[PDB]
Amino acid sequence: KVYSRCELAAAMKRLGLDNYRGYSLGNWVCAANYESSFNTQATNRNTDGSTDYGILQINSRWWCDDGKTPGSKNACGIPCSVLLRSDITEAVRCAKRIVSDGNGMNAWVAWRNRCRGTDVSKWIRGCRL
Amino acid sequence: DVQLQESGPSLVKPSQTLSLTCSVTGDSFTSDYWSWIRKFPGNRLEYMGYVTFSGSTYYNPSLKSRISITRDTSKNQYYLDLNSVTTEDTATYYCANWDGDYWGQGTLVTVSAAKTTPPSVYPLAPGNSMVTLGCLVKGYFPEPVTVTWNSGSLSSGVHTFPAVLQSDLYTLSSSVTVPSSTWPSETVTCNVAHPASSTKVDKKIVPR
Amino acid sequence: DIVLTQSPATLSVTPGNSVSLSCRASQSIGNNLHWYQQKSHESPRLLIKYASQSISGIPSRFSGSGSGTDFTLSINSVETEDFGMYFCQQSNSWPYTFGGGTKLEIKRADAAPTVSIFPPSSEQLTSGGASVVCFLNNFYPKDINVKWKIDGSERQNGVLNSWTDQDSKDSTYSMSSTLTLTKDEYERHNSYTCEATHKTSTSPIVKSFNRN
Ligand SMILES: [Cl-]
Repeated sequence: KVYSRCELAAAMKRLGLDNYRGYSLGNWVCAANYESSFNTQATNRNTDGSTDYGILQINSRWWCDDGKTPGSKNACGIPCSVLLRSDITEAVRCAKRIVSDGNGMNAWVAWRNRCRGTDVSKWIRGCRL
Repeated sequence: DVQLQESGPSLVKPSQTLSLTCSVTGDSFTSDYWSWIRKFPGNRLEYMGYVTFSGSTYYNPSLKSRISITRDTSKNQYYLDLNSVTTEDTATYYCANWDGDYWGQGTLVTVSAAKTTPPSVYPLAPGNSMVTLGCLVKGYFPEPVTVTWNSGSLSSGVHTFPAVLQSDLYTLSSSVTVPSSTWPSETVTCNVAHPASSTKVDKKIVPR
Repeated sequence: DIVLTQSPATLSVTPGNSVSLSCRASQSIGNNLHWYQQKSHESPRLLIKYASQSISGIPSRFSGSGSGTDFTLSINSVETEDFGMYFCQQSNSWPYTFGGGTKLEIKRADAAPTVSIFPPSSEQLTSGGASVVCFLNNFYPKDINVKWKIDGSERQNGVLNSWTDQDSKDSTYSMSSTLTLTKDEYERHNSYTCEATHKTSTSPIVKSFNRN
């Protein structure tokens, strides 16, 4: 599924990401933009045999099990296929674990490069929240 | 399965470091985040902190800079070290994983300068189809004591009351109710142990 | 820090009936609210996560609802095994915080305490002390008063009281009261009485013994 900006903002808000651990809702919409272009089925294979999955491009090295990433963890306790669902509940649950690490949203390199320190409130302008 | 067990001292003096350990079974340890929580009297729960598999930590600002939570990856163990404790750190300490699926048993820690002292155990015999007997456990410190009746063979109809502190010594009592046809003809004995003082006493309840 | 306010403080429920418990947050926390049960002498157990998400192995009669500042835990068809403390916990903001807890009590028929009095043991008297003990056992509801008398006059000093949590098998409560004197003072008086005042009668239940 490819979400529209506002559709995604509304779902993220229902799933408790507005001001989760200090990060406003716009941060999560912005991150989803530059990670996946709002696409829940997006995947990217990295050089170490891991793959990034779904709308927030969660990496299979640490966070989810795809059964094909060497010397890996499954910190979120889920198959990576659950991060390819149109319903983002499981992605959001895993993202909350990730962001509750010391690194915060600095886990998402695209967020750091394109979102961090910018007026992220633009990403929720005009939306029915 | 993932099972947790706390260990460490039940008595620490003010200004010493409180050091607890949480030992974890299974293969999840290096993948999870690991927490400490404590419970004060009046059902007041405090989230102390957690450590992540990357080494990050979050600590409750209430603890200032006294707390460290660390892991040993190579032993599936993690640690709480709380410096400069005071009587306000007296609590039941629990380890748990971050999402709350797995909890240890809780371990009571008393912070006090009071002297460890063994209990005196006194029989309670009366001065109906059922008769009540009891034991009185006095003059000990710190908690806990364990009380059983007939080495745990007599479990039903037992009330062992929470210990009460007066002048740095605890008092605890236990009652047991047995059929009148069973006592005094069968023996009833309460078994009291106080680990802190390494004492074990059996007190037979004898008719007076 | 985020303050979580639970209400009511205590719920009294007949098994088979349903109940709900409230948790209110001082700021909006989205869905980032988790419910725990803590039974007597056990660790907290997670019942519901992220406001409404069910947990493997928890009975379907537990459910959770709410969002923002206002959250509700519902228990359909309450069972005796559900007695204990319920706590909400938020994970929206560091530091994580807990509500002050709601106690779930099982309702049952009123029952008068069974009262028993015991004199000081030979063993204690030999060490120089004298405790008189009174058990007020297996009563309901929980509120009770004990008053001690020596030779018919009320005695207020040297009394230590202790109370059990609700019994897991019969839903009653118990109390122990110990009057501690010096052996010399004990041997100056003749009768020792504990009196239990409980809802079940206008007259207290009195037990006495007469020294040696
Ligand atoms: Cl989770």
